[PDB]
Amino acid sequence: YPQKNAELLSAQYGTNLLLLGVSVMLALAAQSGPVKEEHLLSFITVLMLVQLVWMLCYMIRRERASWIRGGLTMLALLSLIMDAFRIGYFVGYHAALGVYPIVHALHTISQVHFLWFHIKDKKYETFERFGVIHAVFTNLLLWCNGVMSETSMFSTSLYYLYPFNIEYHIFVSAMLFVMWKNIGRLGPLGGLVALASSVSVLVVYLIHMHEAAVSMFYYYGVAMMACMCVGSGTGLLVYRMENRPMDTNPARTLDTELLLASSLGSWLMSWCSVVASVAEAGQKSPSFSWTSLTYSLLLVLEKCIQNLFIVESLYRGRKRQILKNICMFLFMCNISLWILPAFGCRPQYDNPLENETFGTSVWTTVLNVAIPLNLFYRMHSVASLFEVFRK
Amino acid sequence: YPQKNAELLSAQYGTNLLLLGVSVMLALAAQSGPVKEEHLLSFITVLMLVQLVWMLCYMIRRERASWIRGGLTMLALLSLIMDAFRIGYFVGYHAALGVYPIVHALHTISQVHFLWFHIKDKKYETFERFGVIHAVFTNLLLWCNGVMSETSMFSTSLYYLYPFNIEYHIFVSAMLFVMWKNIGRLGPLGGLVALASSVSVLVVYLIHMHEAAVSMFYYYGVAMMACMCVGSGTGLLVYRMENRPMDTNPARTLDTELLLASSLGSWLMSWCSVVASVAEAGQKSPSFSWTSLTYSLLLVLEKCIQNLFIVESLYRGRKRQILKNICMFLFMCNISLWILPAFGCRPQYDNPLENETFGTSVWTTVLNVAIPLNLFYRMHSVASLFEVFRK
Ligand SMILES: CC(C)CCC[C@@H](C)[C@H]1CC[C@H]2[C@@H]3CC=C4C[C@@H](OC(=O)CCC(=O)O)CC[C@]4(C)[C@H]3CC[C@]12C
Ligand SMILES: CC(C)CCC[C@@H](C)[C@H]1CC[C@H]2[C@@H]3CC=C4C[C@@H](OC(=O)CCC(=O)O)CC[C@]4(C)[C@H]3CC[C@]12C
Ligand SMILES: CC(C)CCC[C@@H](C)[C@H]1CC[C@H]2[C@@H]3CC=C4C[C@@H](OC(=O)CCC(=O)O)CC[C@]4(C)[C@H]3CC[C@]12C
Ligand SMILES: CC(C)CCC[C@@H](C)[C@H]1CC[C@H]2[C@@H]3CC=C4C[C@@H](OC(=O)CCC(=O)O)CC[C@]4(C)[C@H]3CC[C@]12C
Ligand SMILES: CC(C)CCC[C@@H](C)[C@H]1CC[C@H]2[C@@H]3CC=C4C[C@@H](O)CC[C@]4(C)[C@H]3CC[C@]12C
Ligand SMILES: CC(C)CCC[C@@H](C)[C@H]1CC[C@H]2[C@@H]3CC=C4C[C@@H](O)CC[C@]4(C)[C@H]3CC[C@]12C
Ligand SMILES: CC(C)CCC[C@@H](C)[C@H]1CC[C@H]2[C@@H]3CC=C4C[C@@H](O)CC[C@]4(C)[C@H]3CC[C@]12C
Ligand SMILES: CC(C)CCC[C@@H](C)[C@H]1CC[C@H]2[C@@H]3CC=C4C[C@@H](O)CC[C@]4(C)[C@H]3CC[C@]12C
Ligand SMILES: CC(C)CCC[C@@H](C)[C@H]1CC[C@H]2[C@@H]3CC=C4C[C@@H](O)CC[C@]4(C)[C@H]3CC[C@]12C
Ligand SMILES: CC(C)CCC[C@@H](C)[C@H]1CC[C@H]2[C@@H]3CC=C4C[C@@H](O)CC[C@]4(C)[C@H]3CC[C@]12C
Ligand SMILES: C=C(C)COc1ccccc1NC(=O)c1[nH]cnc1C
Ligand SMILES: C=C(C)COc1ccccc1NC(=O)c1[nH]cnc1C
Ligand SMILES: C=C(C)COc1ccccc1NC(=O)c1[nH]cnc1C
Ligand SMILES: C=C(C)COc1ccccc1NC(=O)c1[nH]cnc1C
Repeated sequence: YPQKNAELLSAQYGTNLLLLGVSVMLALAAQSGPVKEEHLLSFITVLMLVQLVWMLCYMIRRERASWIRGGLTMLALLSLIMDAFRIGYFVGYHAALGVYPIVHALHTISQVHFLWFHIKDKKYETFERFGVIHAVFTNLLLWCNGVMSETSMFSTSLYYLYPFNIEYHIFVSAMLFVMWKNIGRLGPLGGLVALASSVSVLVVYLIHMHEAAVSMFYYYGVAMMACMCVGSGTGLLVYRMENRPMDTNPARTLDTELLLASSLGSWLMSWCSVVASVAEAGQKSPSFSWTSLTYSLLLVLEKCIQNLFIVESLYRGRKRQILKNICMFLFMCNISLWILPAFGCRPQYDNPLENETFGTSVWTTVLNVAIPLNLFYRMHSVASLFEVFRK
Repeated sequence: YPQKNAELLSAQYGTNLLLLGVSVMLALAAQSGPVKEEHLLSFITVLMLVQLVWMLCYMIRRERASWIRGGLTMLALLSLIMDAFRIGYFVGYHAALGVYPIVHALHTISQVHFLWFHIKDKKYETFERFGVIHAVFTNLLLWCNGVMSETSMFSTSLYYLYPFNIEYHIFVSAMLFVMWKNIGRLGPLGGLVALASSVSVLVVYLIHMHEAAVSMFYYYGVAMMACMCVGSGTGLLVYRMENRPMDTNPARTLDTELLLASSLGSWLMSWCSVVASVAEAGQKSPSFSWTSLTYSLLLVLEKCIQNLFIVESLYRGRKRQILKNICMFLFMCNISLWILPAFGCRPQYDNPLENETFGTSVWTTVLNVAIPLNLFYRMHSVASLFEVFRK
């Protein structure tokens, strides 16, 4: 069977799968069509079952860097803890919402065991193509279901565990698509101050009275992003002074594309905040404050300059010390900016300004898309910054 | 200035431009936010003005195949006729809706004159990068505005001219993105029967009483897509019999990717129709008919087999006659299937089944995304089929 024929048919089957899923979600979004949620959950359950059957055959036939695998395993284990909580709820409160968690837990176990023990190889190329493309778009549809459906201890625990589930499904979908295309072919002192201020702000918030806490969160974010922009810009300036060939790797290219694709969520969130801020300021209202406009423009500019710095640092006496201290300072700053959203410091959802401009559903869906991508971006940047720091 | 630095900053600026536009459209979609339509029209007017300023500088500094250019010129001239109609309306019925049509007409004139007389070149690479990426995302935002806002003779003419405007903006955006990435680097008898039946069905419909006309449209489409699937499949079978190396071009790759990206609209439309059909059939209702389910599954399968055939025909005595007659038959069938939507035979919008399942706004937006892409697909396939027919 010709290779191109399969590279094309696999892609068409996968795209049709995604568009059928999107069609069912559109029928659901209406809320007056016959299509109800349990039909979507059943569709995705069938799409997870087929993938389990495929991976089972694959493991039957197969018998006859670490940063991305450890990240996938830890996000899959958080997703599994969430599923265990959902199975416990179902058992206590007893149809499709009981059978979904169990096929989801089996799907995550099989998918971790597959990603870990996968071997690149040759006779079975159509099988691998159609199965990886099924896995990619089943994980995308699961990401979409999570983003659309999240709009005693069973309510307090999901709040903390949903971002990692959504981030797990988009991440594994990205890695599986990357695997499809290739078938058949002083700085420490500042860093510590950053970590301490982060953990403090988080404890303060989660103990909380509350408006002062969110104000403290925004002031922290603004100061942190300003000093980060300064660090990355000084790194770029030291690069521009020391004119070097700036030439030469698939891994480096994947890293660049992931680093720039993980920022779409935060950029959308920042531009929604800026649009709401200027719209409300047009009314000549007392509500307009410059700590949300500044914090959003600094979000945009900080992740732009950081992306530029990391990419220029990967494709490339006092300059060596200056780059070491800049890389360590940004390492610790990105850790400090990852700990806040991860540990429940997500105060954006209750913002009354973007809830009144965009509506509660649109704002919470934008945040559900953005905050998981933000966590991924921050920790991918931490990995890239350590890799730069070692060179 | 390093090249990568610019390839990256251009992409980040363009992505931020797109996300700011999407944020303004989200603020508009709510319908209760301060953001009203004239603010979007003004944003896009600024984004067209900046592009005109860029192209003016570019033409100042520059002094010191044909299928895709003729297609762009003819779709730009239809868009210009639409803009002339809008300027005439404004003049008769007299703020932002008057200044938008005129900057849009200037933008289309400048953009045609730019695409025609563009030269690949070297000192000014950052300028070209930032300007082509501005053009790509300004054309995308114009596509989005058209798709979202279309949801005496000034009402009858836009109905016929809007699909070509939307198709023009997505097409020119695609070509400009393709231009960005490369900076600094018997069958005739059946075919005639097809053409005659098309023109007949169209005249019948536009003269119309009406339910029989839409039924005739669906029966025509079903028979035509069945015989097309048979033709493409027989071509693929003749290929599979004659085992050939099936090896070896940038143009061929662009053609394949455009041919498969133009089908997303039709596939989404077909899967929405299938989801609505099975949802209504679940109620055990008398409305369920198999001429909409069949016509949708045939849409999906026909464009899959056609894509496969064209791609296998580009990357590659009675077999030669059989392939000539198959290519000519599909040439004329795709012309017959392009003439119906182009000349006003668009009966999908008034479908009560997908209007009740998905809602009128979601269905009309899905059709506004799909029917322009469908026209592009059909005529791109006609071009590819003639190119195959000559070899
Ligand atoms: C591989 C690439 C495309 C990245 C993955 C992203 C997609 C999976 C996204 C892109 C656009 C998304 C769609 C865009 C908007 C909608 C409409 C939304 O419903 C409404 O807006 C309801 C409208 C109403 O209020 O009536 C439901 C989700 C859906 C289908 C989204 C589902 C997920 C999609 C396909
Ligand atoms: C994952 C990477 C590769 C791409 C991310 C691109 C995002 C900018 C896209 C993808 C999904 C999109 C969302 C898909 C669906 C929705 C829900 C939609 O609102 C509803 O569905 C509510 C309807 C109602 O309340 O009646 C508003 C737009 C939004 C947030 C979309 C905004 C644009 C998003 C976030
Ligand atoms: C370069 C690639 C991404 C192709 C180009 C496609 C994008 C320009 C599309 C993909 C998803 C689209 C968005 C997905 C859904 C929405 C939500 C829609 O508003 C609602 O659904 C309102 C929700 C409600 O009812 O409350 C307005 C358009 C918007 C922002 C879309 C704008 C155009 C987007 C960004
Ligand atoms: C152009 C190529 C490269 C990609 C095409 C992908 C499409 C499948 C995406 C892009 C734009 C998306 C649309 C963007 C916005 C909308 C409008 C949205 O409905 C509303 O905004 C209505 C809100 C209301 O009525 O309150 C429903 C989903 C839909 C049609 C989205 C469905 C998925 C679409 C067609
Ligand atoms: C080892 C790696 C993967 C980290 C694991 C973190 C685990 C231990 C975390 C993640 C989410 C957490 C839960 C989130 C919230 C609640 C609800 C509260 O009323 C009791 C504690 C409980 C139930 C937490 C227990 C600890 C928990 C399960
Ligand atoms: C609604 C969302 C999806 C809008 C954004 C879609 C498009 C414009 C985005 C999505 C991801 C983006 C890519 C992500 C990363 C890279 C690698 C970088 O070295 C050059 C730019 C490039 C190649 C980007 C180009 C623009 C891009 C393709
Ligand atoms: C691997 C990483 C990402 C795991 C992160 C797990 C985080 C979210 C977990 C670890 C310990 C957890 C806390 C443990 C106990 C409590 C006390 C309880 O009364 C409220 C929830 C709260 C405050 C939990 C919140 C979530 C928490 C901070
Ligand atoms: C030369 C190429 C680009 C094709 C051009 C086609 C032109 C001539 C077509 C496209 C749309 C057409 C218009 C669409 C509908 C109407 C409204 C009707 O009440 C009078 C005729 C009028 C005003 C048409 C005149 C002819 C028209 C302008
Ligand atoms: C809502 C819409 C955008 C969903 C679809 C998005 C993704 C999955 C689609 C959009 C366009 C698609 C590409 C279009 C064309 C080609 C060239 C072909 O030789 C291999 C598949 C490939 C490379 C497709 C892969 C899947 C793809 C990237
Ligand atoms: C280059 C190609 C795509 C141009 C296509 C232009 C098409 C849409 C134009 C050409 C001539 C036009 C027709 C000319 C005259 C009339 C009679 C009028 O009472 C109703 C509109 C109607 C029936 C027009 C409909 C649109 C039309 C068919
Ligand atoms: C030991 C570890 C790296 C795990 O730390 C985590 C804990 C929870 C969630 C995610 C991650 N890690 C990541 O996401 C990561 N690391 C590098 N690249 C990515 C994408
Ligand atoms: C991190 C993300 C937002 C994931 O985005 C995706 C979503 C669905 C499918 C694929 C991808 N990512 C990619 O394909 C990619 N990223 C880098 N290099 C490639 C080839
Ligand atoms: C002489 C012509 C080709 C023009 O015919 C048209 C008329 C109206 C609208 C579009 C087109 N042509 C196309 O769209 C085309 N041709 C090849 N590739 C594409 C994308
Ligand atoms: C025909 C379309 C649906 C256009 O889709 C787009 C929309 C916005 C920007 C770019 C593209 N198309 C591409 O980038 C493309 N198509 C083929 N090869 C490339 C490199």
